[PDB]
Amino acid sequence: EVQLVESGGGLVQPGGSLRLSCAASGFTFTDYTMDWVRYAPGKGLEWVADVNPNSGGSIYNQRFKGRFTLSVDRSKNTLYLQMNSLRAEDTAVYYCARNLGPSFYFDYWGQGTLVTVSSASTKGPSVFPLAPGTAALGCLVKDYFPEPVTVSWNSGALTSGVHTFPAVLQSSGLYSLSSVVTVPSSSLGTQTYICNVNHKPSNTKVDKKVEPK
Amino acid sequence: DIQMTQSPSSLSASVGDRVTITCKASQDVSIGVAWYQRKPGKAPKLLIYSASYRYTGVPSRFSGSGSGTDFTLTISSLQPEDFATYYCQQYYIYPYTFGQGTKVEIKGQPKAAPSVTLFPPSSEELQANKATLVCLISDFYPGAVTVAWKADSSPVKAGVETTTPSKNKYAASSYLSLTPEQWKSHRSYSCQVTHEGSTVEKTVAPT
Repeated sequence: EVQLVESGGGLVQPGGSLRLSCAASGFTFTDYTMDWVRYAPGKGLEWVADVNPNSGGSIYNQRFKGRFTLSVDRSKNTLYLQMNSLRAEDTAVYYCARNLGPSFYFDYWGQGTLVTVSSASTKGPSVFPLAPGTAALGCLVKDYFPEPVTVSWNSGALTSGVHTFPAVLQSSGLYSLSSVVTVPSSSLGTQTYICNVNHKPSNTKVDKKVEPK
Repeated sequence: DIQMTQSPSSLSASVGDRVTITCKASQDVSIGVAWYQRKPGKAPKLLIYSASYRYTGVPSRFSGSGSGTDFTLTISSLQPEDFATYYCQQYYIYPYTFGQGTKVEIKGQPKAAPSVTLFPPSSEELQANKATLVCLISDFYPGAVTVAWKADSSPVKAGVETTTPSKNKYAASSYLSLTPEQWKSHRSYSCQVTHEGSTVEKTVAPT
């Protein structure tokens, strides 16, 4: 019933600005204070700011005062976070959230949106086949930025035996990942295996047929 | 300003166990403490508020206690869907600070060797005047592993890598970039993966 749908994440360079949206539904929007909370691997959770849409007042965490701005659009039941003067350290997944009433703990949460702040340029991936009882074959998804990519097999028809490994940041500031599917050795002559790599940040999809050696 | 310190940082546990996580506040925050469960890539999920009240729909095996500075989350009998990271949060006073999290990890098989899979450069990458060795690692336990790379039997590089749980086992990978002449001219290359008293080394050769 209560839903918070966020949008607006992406890559932005240091000093840039970005605005995030939280579309709310299933409750009287103005009856509750709302919040932003960010998450980063190895940095845990940080409350960012709240807005009382009844008083029109908002309050910011010390690190973000003077550079982040909340606002609301009642007609659309939508909450915004405007981020200015972003630094690399602001890289994080941003969530919108709601207070039950007067206390600042959070019952409903948005799905989250990744904001990456980096001076590094968007780069689409290089996709290489990893040529193969059962056989393991894969694709190497190499030298891309920023996260995420998604990998499917045979247009998403093949899900069993698939294992996509987490992306690994090289010291070149680029990411690489691999996805392996384990299939019957007997399949290798008759069945076609195509990995489907989607890199939304560069608006690039790459499909690569994996052939025996 | 108010610090929230959880402990342990992580723990390994098995289905059916009693888990007890600790949160200490740097000052008096009264009864104003919430607990959340966070799964990877997922929103935090509210469990406990007011230090000891179960939120709607939260299984009874979850319970909190404490007042002032000392708080406890307790899971009476750990269920399969309960491995996650649990965060305490004070909402007593601004800025509503969170604890750093406590990872609750599947115990698995702590003395198992790492499973290692090693793919050589493809002819496609070699033709793009480049080449990559791909070492994939699947472990029945949460701990970090060490990865060392070898050209023939000489070390190339070596680092410690943390694994992460997967959509179950824990996964990691490591990559070694080479010139095509490097790959063609050596008898072989090797990825060697060590966890505690176990090492697994996989070797590939230009063929």
